[PDB]
Amino acid sequence: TVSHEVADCSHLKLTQVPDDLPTNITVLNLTHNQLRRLPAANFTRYSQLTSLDVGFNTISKLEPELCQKLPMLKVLNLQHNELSQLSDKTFAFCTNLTELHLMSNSIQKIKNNPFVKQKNLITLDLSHNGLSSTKLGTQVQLENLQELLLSNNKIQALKSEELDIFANSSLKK
RNA sequence: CCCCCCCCCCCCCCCCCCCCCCCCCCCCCCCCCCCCCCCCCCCCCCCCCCCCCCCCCCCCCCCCCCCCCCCCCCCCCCCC
Ligand SMILES: *[C@@H]1O[C@H](CO)[C@@H](O[C@@H]2O[C@H](CO)[C@@H](O)[C@H](O)[C@H]2NC(C)=O)[C@H](O)[C@H]1NC(C)=O
Ligand SMILES: *[C@@H]1O[C@H](CO)[C@@H](O)[C@H](O)[C@H]1NC(C)=O
Repeated sequence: TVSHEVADCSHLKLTQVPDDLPTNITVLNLTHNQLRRLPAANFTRYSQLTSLDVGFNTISKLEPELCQKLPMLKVLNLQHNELSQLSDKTFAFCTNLTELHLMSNSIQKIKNNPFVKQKNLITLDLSHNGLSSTKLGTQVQLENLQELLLSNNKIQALKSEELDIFANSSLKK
């Protein structure tokens, strides 16, 4: 796992997050591994991560406290996992996120408000899920959102109310 | 009891590209052989023509000699 300013762990057969890395590491790439979970305790040492690419692993669920240990996290990639369920507290503490990638997670539906808390989010990706609607919330949030990816889902119609949460959003894509 | 999503490794097949290796064809150059045409040099051959030399033949010319025939002239002697 060679790392001078960015840490990469691609195809390293890793099952748990390594605990021997420089403290000032800002980028942690853990793609194509066997990470079952991402406990917050394993990320206590890393308090300066900006981008955490954990996609192409076997994560089934996360914990909100993980975002507590990463106050400066900007890019969070959860591509190709099985996080089929989300909660309103899942992304509450991740208030400085810019990119949130959730492609190919077999998510079936969005319940109440998983993205209300974050306000600086720029792009939200939800492609290759089982979503049958564009409903992502109830109130108006995602003020600064510019890109919304909803490709390869089960959406069959577009309704005005389902998009009402983007009243103050200038969707560039 | 039953699905789906990731990881490594092993493959199979179809394309692309790069390697050596070889084949066939072609090009460039050189060499060799053969054929055709042409030039140059030297030694000759045959024929024709011109000239020259030697020898010979025939004819003719000039001169000379010999013989024959013919003519003229001189001496001398007889006959009637
Ligand atoms: C973390 O590393 C992975 C693997 O290198 C990156 O994912 C993809 O890697 C493949 C193979 O090198 C590339 O062909 C893709 O282009 C990469 N994806 C993208 C979106 O470029 C992954 O991007 C890395 N993550 C970060 C945050 O750098
Ligand atoms: C955000 O949306 C609300 C409700 O529509 C509106 O009152 C408010 O003016 C919007 N904000 C901006 C900056 O336009």
